[PDB]
Amino acid sequence: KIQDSLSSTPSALGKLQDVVNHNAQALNTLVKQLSSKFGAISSVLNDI
Amino acid sequence: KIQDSLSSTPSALGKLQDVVNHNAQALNTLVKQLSSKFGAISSVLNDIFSRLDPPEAEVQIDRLITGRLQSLQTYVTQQLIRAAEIRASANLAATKMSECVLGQSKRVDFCGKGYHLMSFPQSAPHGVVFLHVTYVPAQEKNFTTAPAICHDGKAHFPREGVFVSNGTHWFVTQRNFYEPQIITTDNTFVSGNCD
Amino acid sequence: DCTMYICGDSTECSNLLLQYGSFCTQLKRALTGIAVEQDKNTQEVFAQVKQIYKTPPIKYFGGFNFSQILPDPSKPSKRSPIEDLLFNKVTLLICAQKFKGLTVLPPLLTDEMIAQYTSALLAGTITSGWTFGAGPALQIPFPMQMAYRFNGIGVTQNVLYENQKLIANQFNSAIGKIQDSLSSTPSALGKLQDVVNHNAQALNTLVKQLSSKFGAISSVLNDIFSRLDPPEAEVQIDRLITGRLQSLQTYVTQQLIRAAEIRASANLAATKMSECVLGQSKRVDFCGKGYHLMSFPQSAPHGVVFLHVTYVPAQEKNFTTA
Amino acid sequence: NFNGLKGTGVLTESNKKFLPFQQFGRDIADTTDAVRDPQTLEILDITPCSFGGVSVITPGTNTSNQVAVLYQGVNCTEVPVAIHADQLTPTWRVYSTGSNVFQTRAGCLIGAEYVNNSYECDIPIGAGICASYQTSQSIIAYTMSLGAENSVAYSNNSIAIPTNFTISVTTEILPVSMTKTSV
Ligand SMILES: *[C@@H]1O[C@H](CO)[C@@H](O)[C@H](O)[C@H]1NC(C)=O
Ligand SMILES: *[C@@H]1O[C@H](CO)[C@@H](O)[C@H](O)[C@H]1NC(C)=O
Ligand SMILES: *[C@@H]1O[C@H](CO)[C@@H](O)[C@H](O)[C@H]1NC(C)=O
Ligand SMILES: *[C@@H]1O[C@H](CO)[C@@H](O)[C@H](O)[C@H]1NC(C)=O
Ligand SMILES: *[C@@H]1O[C@H](CO)[C@@H](O)[C@H](O)[C@H]1NC(C)=O
Ligand SMILES: *[C@@H]1O[C@H](CO)[C@@H](O)[C@H](O)[C@H]1NC(C)=O
Ligand SMILES: *[C@@H]1O[C@H](CO)[C@@H](O)[C@H](O)[C@H]1NC(C)=O
Repeated sequence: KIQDSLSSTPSALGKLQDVVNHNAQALNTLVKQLSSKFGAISSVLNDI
Repeated sequence: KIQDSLSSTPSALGKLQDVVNHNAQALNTLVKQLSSKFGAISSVLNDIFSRLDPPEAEVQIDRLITGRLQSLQTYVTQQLIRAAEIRASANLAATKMSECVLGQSKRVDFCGKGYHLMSFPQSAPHGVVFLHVTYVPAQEKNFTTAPAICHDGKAHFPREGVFVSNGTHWFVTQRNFYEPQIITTDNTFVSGNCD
Repeated sequence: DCTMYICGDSTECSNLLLQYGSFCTQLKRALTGIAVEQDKNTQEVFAQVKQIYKTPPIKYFGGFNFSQILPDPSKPSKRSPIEDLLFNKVTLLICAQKFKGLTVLPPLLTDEMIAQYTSALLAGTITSGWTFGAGPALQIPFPMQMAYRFNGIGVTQNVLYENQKLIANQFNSAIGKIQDSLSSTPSALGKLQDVVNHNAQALNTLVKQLSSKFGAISSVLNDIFSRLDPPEAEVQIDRLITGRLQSLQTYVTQQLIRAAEIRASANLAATKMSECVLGQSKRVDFCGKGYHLMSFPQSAPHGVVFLHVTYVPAQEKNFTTA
Repeated sequence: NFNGLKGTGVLTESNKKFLPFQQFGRDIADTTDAVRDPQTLEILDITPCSFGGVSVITPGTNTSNQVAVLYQGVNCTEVPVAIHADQLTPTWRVYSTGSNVFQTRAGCLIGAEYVNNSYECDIPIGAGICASYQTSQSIIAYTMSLGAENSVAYSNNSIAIPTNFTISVTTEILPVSMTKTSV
């Protein structure tokens, strides 16, 4: 009964899905924080 | 005796009291940086916009909004340290109530001082308090001991306990309570000669 | 210190630093909490008993040898030779370069009474057995106190007495290989030598940020006060103030994470001394590899060393079963 | 002010030797510790003194109002020399010549006498010395009492077996949760 217990519902293996997602949108927000001006003229360095 | 003990001194409930004072004094410190100057001209927001240049005012409010956010950023970091400390004890509390309460634990000095018998949980604000019913020995006497015995040219070792002599006649008793019995083959097992 | 580290011998920072609010009172409170947590850890790891027991005058222990672990009366310090080998390998004159407010507070328990606590635990675990941690101390001879450690393993006690002499020299020589194995490799105290290095690296590199420019024109305060006027010197020094307080906050945050690590290690060490010394733990691979009999604690600089007297079967033989 | 350098330390004599062109000394941690006098080419030495924490060893407010000021790490053959106006940022200039001092490893404490008994510790201080409140009421300092030296009558034939028992109820307290906060 174990294979039908884990294969049917997708909530059986959430304890690793949230682990591999905690280091997924952390990287995405780290990329997205370059777009912030931080009280400057522009978010890119070459044009200024 | 516990109801007199828990109210005689304030140190009995000091651990849960310290828990609620850290979360109270964190917010008491937190509001006090709202009135902090942070090197600006004022703490009230509308005083910056009253006379300054609006491009210069946005620079002035940038160094103030970062100072207010850094006080909040420090606060979230301080709660994350404290949330990991309580989780180290909550997993210990779940370990205690699944071993001391729902069974008898043979761990020495874990579910109470000395030998442990059972426990009782009680509900307290922001935590839990136990009543670890233990079992601790009392007054004792000392005797003369031999590690073995031999009667028919053959060594005999105890089935349980230890041989104890009171001075004239030997006895075998339990290891944690004085209960002497006469030496019998039901109380011993044989292994080799006695040389 | 708040003002001494950032703007030492600078009175004109005093109105400039105190206007930030109650920022470094939190820093001092956090470091005071770490300082009292170190003393709490040292109190709850070692002091499991309140009666300081004493070793007997004669040192015969049923044919065994414990000369290396008991304190030597010939030395002026009441320590053992194992602490003599352990103290020389741990290295650090390094406190004289800390004139910028970083004052290393001494521990409450000095280095001599910790050795007295370890001597008391040793005198308990040789002469009393496990009963001194669970009420009044009951003295027991050692050739019978070992005979109730096989009985919690799975072998009956008919193999200790009749093989007494053969188990004596097999143990004593097992002490001797500990004497040179600590000096055989430098990694033997690698669990401790890094830790004193962790405060060696962090305290040194805390100094070099105030030597850095941090985006300003000079790392010292007098010359920028001299050649440039105070009506536009706050816009030059706010960078230095913010960078120095941010570096101090980062150092204190790393100190909090390291102290949480030391706390998690210290609770484990207290559990180990609570059941691998004051009894006989049945958990496999907790008090050494294989079956566990007993253990001996030994003091160490900013740590502890356990000697687990384990048990390993050998020379298997084939048989046919039913 | 030697050749454009700023500092407020003492000027003593050191045994270190400079090169004829190497003028300014330094250390590992980037501190100024040695200069050369232009007029005379002898070797100098720079170190500052002194700083340290100040603690108030006090009992409860309703008990009394007397104090015991501690000085962390500072050798107190120096603080009675430093009794001067505009030199002591603490206000009590007359407290440096007060009661009988006792010297510890962490620095001597001023305002408390010493006793040589074996008492339990109430207010820990450090390095095996701590204070309490005792009776003629004054703050004292003493040595740690680690308990009575209980003996062991160990032999090669002696067992000790209890004949009675007392069931006790010991209470321990553990936190579980924390006040939830949203911002
Ligand atoms: C029992 O112990 C006491 C002290 O603990 C000692 O004086 C006495 O001689 C002991 N009794 C025997 C029979 O050894
Ligand atoms: C030992 O116990 C036995 C049985 O109670 C008794 O007959 C004997 O007199 C006792 N001897 C001593 C020395 O107490
Ligand atoms: C214990 O061993 C040391 C050397 O390892 C030896 O000098 C000493 O005599 C021994 N003691 C006993 C009681 O055998
Ligand atoms: C037991 O016998 C098998 C087959 O003869 C052999 O492979 C194995 O090594 C033997 N075990 C031992 C411990 O000698
Ligand atoms: C400075 O003048 C004094 C007095 O003549 C002299 O003794 C000293 O050597 C001079 N030092 C230098 C470096 O010229
Ligand atoms: C203070 O200096 C004297 C000078 O010899 C020394 O003997 C004493 O040990 C020093 N005390 C401290 C606490 O440094
Ligand atoms: C054990 O202690 C209790 C508590 O006072 C007492 O009433 C009882 O008589 C004692 N029993 C023995 C056998 O000493």
